[PDB]
Amino acid sequence: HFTEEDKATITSLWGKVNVEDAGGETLGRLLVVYPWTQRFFDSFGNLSSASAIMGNPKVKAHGKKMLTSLGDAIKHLDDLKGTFAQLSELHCDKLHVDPENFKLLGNVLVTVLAIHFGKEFTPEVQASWQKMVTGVASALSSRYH
Amino acid sequence: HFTEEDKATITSLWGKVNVEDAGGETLGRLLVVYPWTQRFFDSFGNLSSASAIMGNPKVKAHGKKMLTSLGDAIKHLDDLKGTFAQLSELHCDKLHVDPENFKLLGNVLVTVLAIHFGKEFTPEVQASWQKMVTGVASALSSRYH
Amino acid sequence: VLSPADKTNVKAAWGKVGAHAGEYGAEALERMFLSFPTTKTYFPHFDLSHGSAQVKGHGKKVADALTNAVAHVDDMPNALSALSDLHAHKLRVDPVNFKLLSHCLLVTLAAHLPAEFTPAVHASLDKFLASVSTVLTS
Amino acid sequence: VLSPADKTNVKAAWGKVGAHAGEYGAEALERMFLSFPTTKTYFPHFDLSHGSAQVKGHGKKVADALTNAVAHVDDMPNALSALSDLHAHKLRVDPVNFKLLSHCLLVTLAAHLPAEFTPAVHASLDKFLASVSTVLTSKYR
Ligand code: HEM
Ligand code: HEM
Ligand code: HEM
Ligand code: HEM
Repeated sequence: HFTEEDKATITSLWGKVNVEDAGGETLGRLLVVYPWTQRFFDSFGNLSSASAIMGNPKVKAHGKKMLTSLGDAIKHLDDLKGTFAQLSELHCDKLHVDPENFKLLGNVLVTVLAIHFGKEFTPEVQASWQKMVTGVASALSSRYH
Repeated sequence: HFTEEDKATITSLWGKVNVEDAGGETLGRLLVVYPWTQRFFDSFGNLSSASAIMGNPKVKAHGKKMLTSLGDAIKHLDDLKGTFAQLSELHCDKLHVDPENFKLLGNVLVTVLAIHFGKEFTPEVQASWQKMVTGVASALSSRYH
Repeated sequence: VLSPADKTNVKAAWGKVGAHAGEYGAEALERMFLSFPTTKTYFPHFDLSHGSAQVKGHGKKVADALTNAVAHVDDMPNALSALSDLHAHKLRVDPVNFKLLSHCLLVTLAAHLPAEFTPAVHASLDKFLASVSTVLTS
Repeated sequence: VLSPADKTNVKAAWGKVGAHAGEYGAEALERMFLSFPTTKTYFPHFDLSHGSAQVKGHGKKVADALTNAVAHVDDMPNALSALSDLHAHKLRVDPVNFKLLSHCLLVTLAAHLPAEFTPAVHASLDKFLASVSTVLTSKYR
């Protein structure tokens, strides 16, 4: 249920987003704010504090990879489930990530968009992005069911 | 994505359930165990205690109606989303029931099934019903997206 | 438990809010009402429309309690001990919806203080809002 | 965070568990592993099949901790302190998982003690398990 305005708002803001910077910032903040999530990223090296996590090149690279696959979905908002079908099998079967973590990461992303857009990130614009976040988390949980 | 085995287990166990009694027990326990849900049923009268709640004639009637629509959905486990479409609009658009509450209710139903079936409700049998809970909650939360 | 840098960050961040704490409290509520309509059912006797004076007034109360809590990070369960009985026992608020308001407050702060909303401060603010939440639930 | 009726319900219900505390803890784990497979990753080198001696051994430790918590319902932060550090800092258990284990324990109790598991006792056991969970995640917080 992406409304016409939802689609329009989400497409506009994503155009203005620097994916590499939002991605690294997003994954990094997930790791700092929600420490248990570091269990899935043991091989990335030192994740002991805000300073270590945010300057970590592997965290930067990987968040950029996260965020770009999200950008794929924005081109095709009506079939989020399809787009994320293989990443679902990945995060579920291989990585064993609990689905609640998908909502946590999406909420961190919303706060990173807020930082970037400031007063442009109105309560209405945020409501559209919360829908996107919910939709994405849903699509990633799909191979859990 | 239920497995066939899950569908068998859900269908077989549901056939031995008295929908009336499990329905009232389920809604009663939800209201007692999670008192914030009582806010959605302002019209129901005396919910001041476990005793009053479990004995409240409106609570029983309502629990019956709720679990009856679950039984009707059990006939088409491949299409829960389509079945609960109208109910999803009702709970979300009209009542503004938090989707997390949908899981709570399913979890309470699971315990009520455990009370009724005893050791027939094996860990394996429970796993199938948890999928059912997840599937119902998701079909009902659909109109949040 | 909150580290010394956590208390320092929370107090720093709340100082950067300046005279807009009431305003930011109201915006967080309004954000929560748009993104999560289920929270509106806790406010049956409120006008919740955009620009509402009741929302504006309630935001100042929330911001005041938060300001009060920041002042007493060391013995928070006590400073909010009064509020704890009202939300948990009387209003009966889902311990889950405290996360929604916490998210919306952080989004509001991010949107208004981008320079101040560093990762460290974000983690400190999140632990702070979680501790507040647990106090209002436990 | 409990009440006199609560404390009484918990103690009565937990005392009906009796000689089977360990067994119920192992069954609760097994229910969690099967219903919520992601929780298996916390036990990489355990035998997680049914009747596993490692799970039996472990269900016994959980139940002991619960038994101790019941014996100190009023000072739970003190009683479960080392477990708190263990689950948060060392094992880094996702908070979500505590809710899942709690549900599985309630199911086990429901399945074994149908008559004891009244709505009021069910409410008490839930608040008790929520409290235990809160303490176990306090290092996050
Ligand atoms: C919006 C939510 C998410 C999106 C779009 C997403 C997307 C991705 C993508 C595109 C990859 C690359 C995989 C490949 O190229 O083969 C990946 C890998 C990975 N994801 Fe995510 N993910 C999400 C949520 C999460 C969360 C919340 C966690 C952990 C709590 C997580 C854990 C991982 C890990 C550990 C890897 C790589 C494992 C390795 O280094 O080999 N994901 N994800
Ligand atoms: C498995 C999940 C659920 C199912 C299958 C279900 C089913 C139903 C059904 C069939 C109705 C009847 C409406 C009508 O007759 O027109 C109803 C109404 C209602 N439901 Fe649910 N429900 C579920 C979960 C919940 C939950 C968790 C709540 C939490 C508060 C809730 C709150 C309500 C309320 C307040 C009504 C009002 C009906 C009246 O006042 O007559 N429902 N539901
Ligand atoms: C950091 C979190 C929160 C803080 C600091 C907070 C603070 C407050 C304050 C200061 C009041 C006014 C008390 C008075 O002066 O009478 C209040 C009342 C109230 N709050 Fe909250 N609150 C928080 C979270 C929430 C959440 C998440 C909800 C619902 C989703 C909520 C719902 C309510 C309701 C329904 C009232 C009573 C409204 C009335 O009768 O006028 N609160 N809270
Ligand atoms: C819900 C209440 C829980 C209680 C009372 C509890 C209690 C315990 C106890 C007593 C131990 C043994 C600690 C020792 O060595 O002294 C332990 C270890 C452990 N627990 Fe828990 N626990 C709980 C929840 C969980 C959950 C939800 C998970 C994960 C889903 C979990 C995963 C583990 C792991 C991986 C170990 C170490 C096992 C090993 O490798 O030896 N626990 N817990």
